[PDB]
Amino acid sequence: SMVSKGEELFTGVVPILVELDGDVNGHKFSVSGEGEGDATYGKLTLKFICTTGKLPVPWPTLVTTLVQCFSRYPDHMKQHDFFKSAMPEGYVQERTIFFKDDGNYKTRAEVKFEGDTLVNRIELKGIDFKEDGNILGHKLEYNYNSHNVYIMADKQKNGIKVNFKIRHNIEDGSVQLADHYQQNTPIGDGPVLLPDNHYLSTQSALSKDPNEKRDHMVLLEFVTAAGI
Amino acid sequence: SDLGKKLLEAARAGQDDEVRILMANGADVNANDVHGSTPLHLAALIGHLEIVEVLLKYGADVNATDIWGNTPLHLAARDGHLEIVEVLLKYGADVNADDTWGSTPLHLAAMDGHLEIVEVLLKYGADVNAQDKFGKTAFDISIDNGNEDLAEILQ
Ligand SMILES: [Br-]
Repeated sequence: SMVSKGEELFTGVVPILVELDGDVNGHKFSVSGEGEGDATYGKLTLKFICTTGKLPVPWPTLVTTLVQCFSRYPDHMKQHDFFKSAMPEGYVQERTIFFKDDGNYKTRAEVKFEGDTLVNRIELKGIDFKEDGNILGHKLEYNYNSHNVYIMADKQKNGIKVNFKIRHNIEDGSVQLADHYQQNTPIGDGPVLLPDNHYLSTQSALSKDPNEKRDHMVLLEFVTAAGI
Repeated sequence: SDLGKKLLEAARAGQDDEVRILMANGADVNANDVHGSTPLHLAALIGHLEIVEVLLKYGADVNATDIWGNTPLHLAARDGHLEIVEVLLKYGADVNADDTWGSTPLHLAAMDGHLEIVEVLLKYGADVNAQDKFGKTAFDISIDNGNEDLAEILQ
């Protein structure tokens, strides 16, 4: 029913660009990604490349870091889509991700429109990772589970928060938890509707391009909102 | 393909005249993108009935499935496109197709509150006792959402 200024920008297929500057236990790296999203369908099609050489962490550990404005919201919930309604000037997304029995990532990102393209620019810092362990030791399977996340208004900070657990599969049948603590704030300074609490449901498929020499990840996703 | 990519885009963009041009110049009606989305998925998604019909006439697979388990009927039911639901069913859509979460078109239509679509799905043999993988039937969903009108016809 409602169509905000920012929602108008997602009626079609939208080109995406992702740039990430990373540092984990002192290992510098960069990732760039390209593709598109279709928020009416609820899909993402992205390819990411490590431009520095070999990725010092598993690709699956980066998926949550590397644009929830491409979620499909039902008609009756359009007024609750903070992410699209923050556009074009966009939002800051901040996370701390704790890998159990291992180190942590801290991320700061800006998601906004630059011309006609939706751009996610990320800074990432990792620390206290065991050289032995599942991350630096690259013992994660190259796959990804379906996860629901509970989106919560945070009045005091004029944004939203999300606290969720990702289960990463390990080679030998076990699982590595990553506890995500997420905070999102508009970049604009105007009045803003904070959403009622609801859920995003994400499905993800990871693959490789047959013709790509560089360390890369092809990521397809399908995302829908529910729970109002 | 190539002519296939042009067709996927024109379908999604709702450019009806372009679609007709591509079709008569021999474009692959069953082209798909990397998600397995076909032009028929895309025209059903946006609710372009004339395009849905053209594509069916030229041999579109009514039961093409994306990698997420969505058929065009899933997308039409979810988005509330009644005449498109009707035509897909008439021309052989599987009314009880399950996506990845075990959701049939009846589940999606119930979740989004689309009464007339639910009535038509039931007419075509939609299973009121089919459970998704949270163990929910469409009826259970309508009760969760507090929808008297759906609950009454889904019981
Ligand atoms: Br488009």
